Amino acid sequence: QEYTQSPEIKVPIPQKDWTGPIGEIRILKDTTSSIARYLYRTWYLAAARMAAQPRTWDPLFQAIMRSQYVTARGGSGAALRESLYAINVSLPDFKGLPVKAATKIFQAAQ
Amino acid sequence: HMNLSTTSGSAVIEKVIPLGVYASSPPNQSINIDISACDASITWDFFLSVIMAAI
Amino acid sequence: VNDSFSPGNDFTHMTTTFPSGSTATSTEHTANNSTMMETFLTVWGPEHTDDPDVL
Amino acid sequence: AYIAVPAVVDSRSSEAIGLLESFGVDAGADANDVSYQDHDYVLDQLQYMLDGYEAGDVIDALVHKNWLHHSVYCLLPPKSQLLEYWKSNPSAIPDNVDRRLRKRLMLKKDLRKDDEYNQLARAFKISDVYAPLISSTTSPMTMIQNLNQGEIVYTTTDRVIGARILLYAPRKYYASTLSFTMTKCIIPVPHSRFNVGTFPSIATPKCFVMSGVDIESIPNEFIKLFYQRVKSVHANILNDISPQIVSDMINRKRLRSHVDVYKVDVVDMLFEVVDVADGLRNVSRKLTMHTVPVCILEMLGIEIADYCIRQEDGMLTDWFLLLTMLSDGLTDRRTHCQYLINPSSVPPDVILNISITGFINRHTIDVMPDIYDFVKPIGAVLPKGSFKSTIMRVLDSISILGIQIMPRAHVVDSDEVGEQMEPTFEQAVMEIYKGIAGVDSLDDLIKWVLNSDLIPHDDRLGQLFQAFLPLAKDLLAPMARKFYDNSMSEGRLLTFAHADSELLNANYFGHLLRLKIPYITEVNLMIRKNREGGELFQLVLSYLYKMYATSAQPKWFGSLLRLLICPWLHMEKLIGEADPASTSAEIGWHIPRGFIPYVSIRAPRLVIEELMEKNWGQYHAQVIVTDQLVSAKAVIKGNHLPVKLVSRFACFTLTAKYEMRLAAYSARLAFRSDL
Amino acid sequence: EFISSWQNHPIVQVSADVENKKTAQLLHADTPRLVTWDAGLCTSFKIVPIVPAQVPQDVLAYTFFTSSYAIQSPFPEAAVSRIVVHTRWASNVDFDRDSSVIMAPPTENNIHLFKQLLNTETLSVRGANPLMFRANVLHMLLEFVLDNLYLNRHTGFSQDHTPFTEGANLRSLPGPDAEKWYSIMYPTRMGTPNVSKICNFVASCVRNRVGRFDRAQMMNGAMSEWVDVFETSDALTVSIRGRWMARLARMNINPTEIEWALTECAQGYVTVTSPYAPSVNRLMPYRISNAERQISQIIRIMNIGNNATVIQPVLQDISVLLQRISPLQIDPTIISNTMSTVSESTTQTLSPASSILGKLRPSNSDFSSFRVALAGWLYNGVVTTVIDDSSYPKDGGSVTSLENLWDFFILALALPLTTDPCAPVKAFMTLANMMVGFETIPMDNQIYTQSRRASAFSTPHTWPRCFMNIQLISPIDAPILRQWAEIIHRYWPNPSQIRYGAPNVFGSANLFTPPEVLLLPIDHQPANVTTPTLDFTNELTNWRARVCELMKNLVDNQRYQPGWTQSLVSSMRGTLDKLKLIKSMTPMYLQQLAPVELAVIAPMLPFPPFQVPYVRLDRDRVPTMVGVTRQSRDTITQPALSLSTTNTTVGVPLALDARAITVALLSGKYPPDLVTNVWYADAIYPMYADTEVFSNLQRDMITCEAVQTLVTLVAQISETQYPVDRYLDWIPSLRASAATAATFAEWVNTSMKTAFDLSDMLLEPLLSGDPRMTQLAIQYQQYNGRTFNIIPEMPGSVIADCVQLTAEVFNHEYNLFGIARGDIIIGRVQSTHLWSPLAPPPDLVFDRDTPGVHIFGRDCRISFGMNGAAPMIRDETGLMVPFEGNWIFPLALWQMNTRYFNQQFDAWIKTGELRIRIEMGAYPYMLHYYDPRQYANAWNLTSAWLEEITPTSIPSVPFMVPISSDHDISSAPAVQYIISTEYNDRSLFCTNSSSPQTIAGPDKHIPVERYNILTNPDAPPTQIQLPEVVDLYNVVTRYAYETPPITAVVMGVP
Amino acid sequence: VLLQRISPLQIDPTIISNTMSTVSESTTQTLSPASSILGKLRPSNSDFS
Repeated sequence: QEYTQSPEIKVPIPQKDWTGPIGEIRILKDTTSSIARYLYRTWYLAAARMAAQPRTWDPLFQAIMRSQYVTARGGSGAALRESLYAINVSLPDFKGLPVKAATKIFQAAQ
Repeated sequence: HMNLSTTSGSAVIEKVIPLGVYASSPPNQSINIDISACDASITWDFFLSVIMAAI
Repeated sequence: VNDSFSPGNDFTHMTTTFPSGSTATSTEHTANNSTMMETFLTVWGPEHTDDPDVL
Repeated sequence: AYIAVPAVVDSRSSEAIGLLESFGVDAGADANDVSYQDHDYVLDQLQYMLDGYEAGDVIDALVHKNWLHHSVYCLLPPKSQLLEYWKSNPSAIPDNVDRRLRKRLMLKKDLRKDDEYNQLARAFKISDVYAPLISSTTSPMTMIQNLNQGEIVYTTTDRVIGARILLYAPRKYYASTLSFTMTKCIIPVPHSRFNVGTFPSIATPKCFVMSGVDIESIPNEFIKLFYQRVKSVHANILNDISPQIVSDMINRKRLRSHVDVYKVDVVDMLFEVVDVADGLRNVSRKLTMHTVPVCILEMLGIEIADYCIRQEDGMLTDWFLLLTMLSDGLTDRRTHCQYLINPSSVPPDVILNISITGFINRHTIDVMPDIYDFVKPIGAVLPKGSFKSTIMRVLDSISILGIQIMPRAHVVDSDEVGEQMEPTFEQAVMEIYKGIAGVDSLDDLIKWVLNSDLIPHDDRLGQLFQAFLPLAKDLLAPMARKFYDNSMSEGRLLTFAHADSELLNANYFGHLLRLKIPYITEVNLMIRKNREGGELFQLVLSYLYKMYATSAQPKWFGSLLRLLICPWLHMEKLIGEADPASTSAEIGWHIPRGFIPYVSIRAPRLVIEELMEKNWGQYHAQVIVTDQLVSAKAVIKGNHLPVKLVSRFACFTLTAKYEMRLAAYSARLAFRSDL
Repeated sequence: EFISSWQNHPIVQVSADVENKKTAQLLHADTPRLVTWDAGLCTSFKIVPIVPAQVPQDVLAYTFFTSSYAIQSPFPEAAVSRIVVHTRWASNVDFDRDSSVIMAPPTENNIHLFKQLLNTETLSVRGANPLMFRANVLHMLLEFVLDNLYLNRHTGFSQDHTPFTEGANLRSLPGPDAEKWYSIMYPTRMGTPNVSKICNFVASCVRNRVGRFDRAQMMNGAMSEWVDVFETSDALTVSIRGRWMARLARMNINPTEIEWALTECAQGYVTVTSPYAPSVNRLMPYRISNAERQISQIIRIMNIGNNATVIQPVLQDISVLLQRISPLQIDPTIISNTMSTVSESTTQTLSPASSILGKLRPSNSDFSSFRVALAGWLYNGVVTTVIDDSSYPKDGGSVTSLENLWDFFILALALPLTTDPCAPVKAFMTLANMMVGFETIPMDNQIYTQSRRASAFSTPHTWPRCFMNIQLISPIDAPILRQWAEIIHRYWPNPSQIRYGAPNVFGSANLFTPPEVLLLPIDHQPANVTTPTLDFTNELTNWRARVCELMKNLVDNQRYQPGWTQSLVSSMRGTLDKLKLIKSMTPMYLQQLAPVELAVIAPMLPFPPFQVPYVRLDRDRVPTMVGVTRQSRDTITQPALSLSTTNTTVGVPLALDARAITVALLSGKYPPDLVTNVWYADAIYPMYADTEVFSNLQRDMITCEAVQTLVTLVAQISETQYPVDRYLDWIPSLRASAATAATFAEWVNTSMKTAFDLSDMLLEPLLSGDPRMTQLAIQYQQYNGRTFNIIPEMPGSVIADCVQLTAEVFNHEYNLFGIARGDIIIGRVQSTHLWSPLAPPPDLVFDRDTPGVHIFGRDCRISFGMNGAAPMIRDETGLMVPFEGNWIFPLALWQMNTRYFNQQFDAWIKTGELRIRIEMGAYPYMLHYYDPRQYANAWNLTSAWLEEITPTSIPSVPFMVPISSDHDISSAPAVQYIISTEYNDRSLFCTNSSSPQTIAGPDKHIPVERYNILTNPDAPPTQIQLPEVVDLYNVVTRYAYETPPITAVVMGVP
Repeated sequence: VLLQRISPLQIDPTIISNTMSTVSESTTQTLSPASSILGKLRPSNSDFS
């Protein structure tokens, strides 16, 4: 009941307003009649201002960002295990550890 | 840097009582806006496409 | 989905709903909220209404 | 003589496969004249370098590499670790080392608190002993120069490029990464007349770069970047030779195992539209059609000649239509723009006679879509008026090894979901004229919405879309959900759709594809008869579907067809005369007391015998069996089967019909079928 | 219902979108491909058979013709032969220009060649609008030249071992087959057994002009430098390739010059060597002119206008290079160590050392801002570096605040390193804003008062009078402010200059400065030792000392001291002393070493420096505007008269952080034992192995060539201000407008980009304006009103000259290109004579001066006949005439009244006695050959042409022509309807070439004039007859020059 | 409507966008005259009644 709804876009962006793909994404023209221009400009300027920051490149800052998501709660590491087993790479089992394997800490250790 | 954003937890103390009392006190008035099913509304068709390209 | 209360109701669902357990959800929700409110206040409203008091 | 080609080259694999023959080079009889270099390690080293530096300077430095001169890197441990390694086995100390340091190092005594050894230790520098040192700060250009001049290049870092890296000390002292691919054991080739490599070079004027493959169409992306940068910087000083020139060079004086089935050779075809209405000729346009596999060209015999591409009735011929579907599009040669063929005979721009001229670009590609990671159903999005019935007929009329790929019963059109509803969607949407204000009929609704030139006014269309969206959102979606659910339960099928939005809203499960064809589809809607609400109504409905569809790039339709057909005929070329019992196999779910097939396999005996020892039982499902002429249904609990379990080798059926031989059980699949 | 109009959806071929890859283009640009070699024949015309021969026949036995013996022949053996244009129909190239021009034999339709550019509204597939023939022909000629731009290659020879020649040397062509080429190349080699036309022509030629006849053998056992040969070719392509080779030869340079230029550019820190021995004639075209450099620089400046994001990454790259090659580095703990020894009391609430450390916050990344500030010195013309507003105090601050004192100190040290000309005024107003209320000074108005933010004084007009005249500041009321003003006037740094580059090879791109000169906002004093030690004799050190002593005076002032504790005063004085005596090497580095690094870096920058003079405190000379022009005004023709009012300003400000600059200035150190010569010899060596500048020179040359070609071509269809000659005014054309000019320019741009293999922008900066009046100039202005402007001189264009030469040749050889000239006559002629309709007898043609003709024009009215009377039409004289006689019609009249005129006139044309002369000027034609022994009528073809004429296009004009015969034949009646008004049959080559003679039909022998070299025994071997006649046998020069890379010949000592 | 239908003039707002060439004239300072004038003009709107 919660995951079966979808938005109803009464006025969608015209298809003749996106360029050819870059990577796999597309570029929205500047002549578009849609109001998405202002959202595009806001996000673009914010991204540029973020990129132009010395603290952004501080390796300690990067370490903080990387350690942020690591948590002692579950992270659905099972599907990770079947995926990595399918691509046939092998992870350490950590047999004999008296800790649960359903933690992102355990995932990071693997 | 570009809005009046707020962050708070489940604790009542962490909220901003002054803002609420200022809004409620006459002759000031307040309008309450809530987005229904924001997660469902956020999709690739409009948002994810525009924001991902922009970033 | 692995429902313990219902034996056999175990399956997989394909959905487009934005994740809730991520580390940004509320953050970009606030961002888009503010951006779209500003867009309405500055562009859409003045070019869809004509009442002088509303303007 | 070094020759560079735009593909990865290896000593053994490129020798086994006809790489030069794949590019178009004539046979060289004895192969002692040519020798292939190996550049895969160079490529992964390039990726590692790109991780640290910028692409441009690394590429520019690697341009100046002489591939005909041998040299290697010697990796040294850190300073301290080198000191302990010299303290042990003291024969390793070179003569350049200081006399006091050498004598103190022979102390064979604990030297931590002597402090003379310690002040010497601060005084020591590796550059004093070894002159050429990269030191992890050296520019790539300096790396390449020191590699070109000399034989041993000492380094203290592993982020280098150009040659193999050999350890200097036992692995214990090195604390770096275990990059054994480039790092060999601590303890410890002539060139032929022609040497074939990947990366072009400008070190000596005997180097050549092979043309004939357009720099756009290079499959490998890193090689694409390298070739782009080289051609953009050093355009005027590169020697370009045609494949014919290469063949002549190879044969001037003399002339007077497991094989992958997912690699095909494609060509670009050049042709011209000709009007022969009178006895005279009139050349109208010059077209190039891209990415045409050579095997279908050989099958349906095409030579440099004149052809008519229409039948007596007035529709396109089946062979021409199939070729266009297989290709990746048509481009106008004068104005470099995509060309869309007019399917009808309406006088403006009718193609009736074509003249083939030649083929220019020849290279090898991989038909693997690269997203078909797990075996799942396929859902393709294709707009209205795309010759769906004709494509279905042609696909159903194909059978190679008695397999009959793509039976019509294994595909579902985009209209069954609409037809299931008691008021079907088309006549359901024919009452929007009731909802809309000022319009009293479907006919004058069409007249209002469409222009005199049969083009929809944007404002009117938007209103009509406003009215249309609710019905498409709240009626079609649940029925579509039910249909896709019970179809998935019944078996794996191919599902056509008009928009990806309906699949996304119906929560379709399986791989999803967007496809398009190089035709003006709306002309078909206008021309064909037997319409429920009229050709104009169908046109408006197609416009509504295009608005409903989201923003995404539709791939060319031939991408699916190449994977669908080419591997089967390629494997037929190999095992056509083999014994079917030994070369046939099948996999399916097994129930103890039954065997319901899942995937059909064709392969050589060797490939079959390695596929024999696989742990299919790691996957589980539930089966319900009913009693019809006998019917069964399967639901997979867990993950799906990874495609590379079947591996690049062996050709497999892509769709299945769960139907036992003409109650609820838990089944584990097994490789029951065999010789 | 058969709408047939929805299919007519046009597709635009040129799209415009927002452009951010201008940064990528400025950082790196594609290099045009100039050197391409050809190993085939140097010809663009070929002879094709039209009607097969008559072998066997009932008159002459089959044992006569050589085709019966299978003897290969130089020319086709057929009844009719014609010349057709086919570029590179016999060639072996290594790179393909893809600008080919192929035509079909005249018996086929070629209408598609004249409907390429602006026929987007022509519904039919067999018709074209006659009003764009000139544009289509111009584009076709440009394609011809671009396709024929190649170089000839010397392949190899072998001696003849047969008595057909006197042992001549014959060239060998590289390809799958060679028997056909060996017979096509040398017509004179064939034997002459019989009396056929071909054999007669061969026997009427000389015997000693075939194969090679001159060589340049400069060494033993090596390829000849060049050779001269007799072979089949054409004068047009020979001349074009000769001009191309001459243009490249003017660009060739030799390794010694490269060595000298590299050494002089590297300033003696890098040494390179060149060989000294005989060599093999290398070709290394890299030298261009200062005019081309200046034009390219102006175009780049036009591209980068007012947009910071386009120029910032360039400064980032320069900063990266400076960081890589510089010896200066940050000291981690110098400030903390020097401040950890100031004497203080622990019972005070304020700590100057703690406060200053907290305000400073040193970091290693702070040096990036310092390096980009250094890089900004080279581009003050377009980029102005300023201090960001966030560095100033939020409310202006107060002198009672130690924090505000530290902010003032930081800003005072940071300001003098920026290129903003208002920096002194801002520095003064910072202290003024802080000391408001405490001390007062007289301002100018009530707007820019003493409380205005110091960052708002950004224009020369805002300089206060009290700043310029110190006497206004009261020595008693504002002693500190007067002292600060005096310090600013007598201690601000003095600009200087340095020399850079080697313009012998690279030229000079300087615009507003003398060549080879860089300006610097600080004084430069060359160092005299290679082992530097600490030194305090620097202007920056003096500046720091003066600031510190000023702050000491402020603290010791008797109106300020009583508000502070004694301990705080002592601590502040000690802190100021330590800051004054800190041991920083940055001020000395900036005076002795940074200019040298800038000078050695400048010559190899993708964007050459663009500078305007630095003024210290002279307000009258402050630059206030820099502008460029690309158009012209109403009737102004001279750029010096329209530059003032047809220019757009350029320039942008870029903000920096004062804290980072101050930290960099305070914390700098050298390596422990530094020897400058060794360090720089090590550092600079890798950088000097690049050739991107050599590529950029070629790119600039191509850019200038393209600009001149564009203006030359546009002048042909529009009205421009440049002198130019015209040759294609007889071809009809429409009244062009700005949209037409833009479309034509877009087509030219696309064609040249395709020809030279370029994917980035070219001429699009100039395509945003009306291209009918283009020009290039730049200027800048001072405060006092004086202006200095630069108008570069335009160099020539070999491509434009070749295009004009091709037009001159076309003016006489239009027939070979499928175009006819003149007008046509429609009327019934029935006879058995065998004259050709392309060369009609004179008596059939009538013109405006012929008595009795009726000339019709704009005002035509038709009156119907009644009761047996005949219908009449109104002449321009005013008389009404019946439907008979000779009429003269402009094409547009019939075009605009097609259906009515057809219906009223076709019957009288077919059967009556009406003859009409249609005035057309130029048109494409079609041929239909008919056997002369049977009945033949052309009414079907003529009626089809007349009925498919439409008000927006016409089809090709059809002609009916008989077939020549070599023996007696009977005669049959024939009916003709269309003839031309003049001779239009120059495409014929020969008739019945295998037969001794032509008894009946048109007769034409092999043209001897086209083979003047072989048929005139006393003519120089190198004579051409352009533009009247194109020769088919000439002398060709073939080269074997080498094109090695720079590093293959010039090697630097490691 | 009749004048709009019979006039040869065509109103193409891409001219202004091409001339300005500004997604963002600068990304550092808040004020950008080119972006401001483009936003005020709104060339994308296609109603010229």
